[PDB]
Amino acid sequence: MSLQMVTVGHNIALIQPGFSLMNFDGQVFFFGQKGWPKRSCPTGVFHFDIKQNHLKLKPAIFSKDSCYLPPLRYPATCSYKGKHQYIIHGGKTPNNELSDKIYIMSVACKNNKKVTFRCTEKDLVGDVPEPRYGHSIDVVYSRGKSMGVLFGGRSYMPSTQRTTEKWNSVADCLPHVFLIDFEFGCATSYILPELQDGLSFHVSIARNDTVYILGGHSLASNIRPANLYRIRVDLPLGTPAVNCTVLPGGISVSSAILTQTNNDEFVIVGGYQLENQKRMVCSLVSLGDNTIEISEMETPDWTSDIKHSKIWFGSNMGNGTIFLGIPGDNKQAMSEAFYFYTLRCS
Amino acid sequence: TFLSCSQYHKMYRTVKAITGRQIFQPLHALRNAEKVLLPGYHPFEWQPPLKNVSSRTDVGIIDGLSGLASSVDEYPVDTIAKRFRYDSALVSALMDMEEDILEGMRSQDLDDYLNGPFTVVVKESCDGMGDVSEKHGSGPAVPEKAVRFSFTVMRITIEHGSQNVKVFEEPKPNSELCCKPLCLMLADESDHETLTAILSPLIAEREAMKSSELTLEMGGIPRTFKFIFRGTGYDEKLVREVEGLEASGSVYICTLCDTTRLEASQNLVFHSITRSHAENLQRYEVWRSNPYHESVEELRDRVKGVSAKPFIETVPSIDALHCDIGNAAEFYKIFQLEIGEVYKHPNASKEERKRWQATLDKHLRKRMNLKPIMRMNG
Ligand SMILES: [Mg+2]
Ligand SMILES: [Zn+2]
Repeated sequence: MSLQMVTVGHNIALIQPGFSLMNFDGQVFFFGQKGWPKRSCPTGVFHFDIKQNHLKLKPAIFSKDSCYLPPLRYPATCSYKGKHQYIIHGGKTPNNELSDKIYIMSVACKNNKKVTFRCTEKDLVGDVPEPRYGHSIDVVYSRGKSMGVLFGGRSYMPSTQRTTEKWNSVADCLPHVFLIDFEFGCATSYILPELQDGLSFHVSIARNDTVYILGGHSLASNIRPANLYRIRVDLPLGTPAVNCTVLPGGISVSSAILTQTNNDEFVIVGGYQLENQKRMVCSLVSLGDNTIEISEMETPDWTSDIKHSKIWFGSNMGNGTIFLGIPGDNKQAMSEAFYFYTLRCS
Repeated sequence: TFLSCSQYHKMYRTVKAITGRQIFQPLHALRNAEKVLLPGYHPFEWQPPLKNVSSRTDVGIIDGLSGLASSVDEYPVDTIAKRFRYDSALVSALMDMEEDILEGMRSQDLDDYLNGPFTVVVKESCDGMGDVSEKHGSGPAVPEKAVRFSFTVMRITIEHGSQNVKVFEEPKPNSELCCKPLCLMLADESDHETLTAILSPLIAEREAMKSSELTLEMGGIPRTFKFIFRGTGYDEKLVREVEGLEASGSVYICTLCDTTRLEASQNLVFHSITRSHAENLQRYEVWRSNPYHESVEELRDRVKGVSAKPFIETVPSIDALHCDIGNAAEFYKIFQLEIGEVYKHPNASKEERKRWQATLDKHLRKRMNLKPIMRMNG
């Protein structure tokens, strides 16, 4: 709850709305640059080191047996610890396309202040989901086994009913739940009667047996559902079992950022309350055994640049730190076009 | 003459009052005359259904974003893109050049009634406009860079049985009066994502029209039309970006051959064109997949510098200006090296070479009376 301005280096143009901040042993890695990889960083990943309120962007190379991936502007990342690695699905190709390939990003070597990734791809079989962005995927454990839970977001129109004047028009995907097994790349869709319409730009929180869906925006009605979801899942030896329940206590928030403050206790930051005005209130979620309670913070004061702007973005840095970005105001005509701040969660 | 509506009406009423007769035309007549020429007026059809393309034939200017996602929870973008439809623009251009092609086919000793198909070779071009800001003062507020996307019908050919004959050829292909614009937007040329999002519908329409058959009723009888597109109106800065290659830092310099900068200095003339769109897509797929599990340097020199995915089939070309300025820039240093007597001096100094340059410049200005300058031109 303490605002702090951060100065940027020379390669500031590589930051675009919808980046990715991965965490490995406390070290933060920036992914999802702007444009295409140049001659300096042929991969696209950087060390997001910050010293004396000044961030640097040192490139990171891949392994000899790795696979180079294009940057994504709205991917779906989940912390899969089963060593430590991440799983990226979805995204948006810089050529305004949607990829539906799973990228397994892991650290294979780290010595002499140099890291080395072993990014590989994995295909999907069975009930494969259509390419989409804005979705969120999590991993749940049951009976000692792990399984990936993914809730769809939005995507382009189907190729059959796609025209020229709506070549870029998108729509919310079908409200289905997909279970992806990373051991064999097997995907299985599940239909739930309580799901009414699609949802995009929501918050996904799970504690080892149930994924919580908070906030989000629906394009079909151009509103934000104020009802949270409780998806109790279980993986028996035979056929899987998934159940969903509706509970009061939702928050009309969209494009919010989620991070961890303490054990089984997270915090929601300001996203977008309405389509026109700016959201400033923030809430905190505290988990226990099966119940869940939400609460607010002590209204941390912001600067004049944040209150006078209209849009922003950002993500979390893993160790209870929110790194957000404010676009430069064209009225001043003397700015780097992207201001950046940090919040000490504590 | 760049005449506004108010001033034109003033001139019209003044001439009508001072002469008595109505020699000029009113404003509504001019509006009708300009609407009868805008795209989306004359009917047409296509033999294939042209999937993913609407069949409505009375549309003109449209938003170039083609159903954008300008919501607040989406990637921000501040551009104003206005465009015509490709088939509508082609039909409008054909209805415009109807009289010209009729006169041409009459002069070519052909019958007034003759169906197609008319092989229409069209040139494609795209280039920015630099600065278009109109801020008088208040300091340099914004650069406000603009960009356009236009086409130009290059030639029209028809056959009588088996023998072909060029029925229409443009007198000035690379001129300003033959630039038919498709789209106009305010975006930087280096801005890749917005440019791709704006140009994807046009590329889709072009690749869908590549294998279609237009049918028109311009000369009172049904006429069939084919099309052949050639994207040769791209400069080096854009052909090194839309094709997937590196912009300027790659060792590979030839946009047609895979010869490195080091091998180019040794092999001068013996080369061949070994680049195309399909092979570029294949090389990008190999770069992305990397099935051989090799190092970064060897993979880079195996993909020949391809790092980005191409999405526009381009046909690169050069002009005489760059060739002659390059030859002259080389011959200038050749003259410097031959006047400095370096073949006997293995290692010279930079100051000695500057003295050589100054002496050569003075000698040239005294004998040939020429003004030397580092800024080179044509
Ligand atoms: Mg140019
Ligand atoms: Zn060459």
